[PDB]
Amino acid sequence: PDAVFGDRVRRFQEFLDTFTSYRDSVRSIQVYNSNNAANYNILPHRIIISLDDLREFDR
Amino acid sequence: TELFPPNLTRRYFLYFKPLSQNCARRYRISSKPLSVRQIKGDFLGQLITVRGIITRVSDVKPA
Repeated sequence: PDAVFGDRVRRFQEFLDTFTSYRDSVRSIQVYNSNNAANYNILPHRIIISLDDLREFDR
Repeated sequence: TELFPPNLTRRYFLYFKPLSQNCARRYRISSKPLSVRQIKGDFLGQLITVRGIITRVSDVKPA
């Protein structure tokens, strides 16, 4: 692939700032689900990407 | 010459039985009486008990 993969990789460095505010969110939702499952004696994998973090600076 | 497949001479079966007593509160779940409603997930290929009301009883046929 180099043409069909290049703007993937250039995005692969681009959108990592578009989850500066979600890279906390995506791990905080599982660390207790990993915790409570080890001490029982639950949420799906939802990563809401807003428009705002992908329209202010990528066209 | 053909040996017996192991299914020929059994004349017996197997069974299983889980637990929901204070041994679950001793130290550690797989036998909470879940309903039918929440069951479609990773609970496919496991051992789960479910309560209910039995309807549509067929007969006994030789398999």
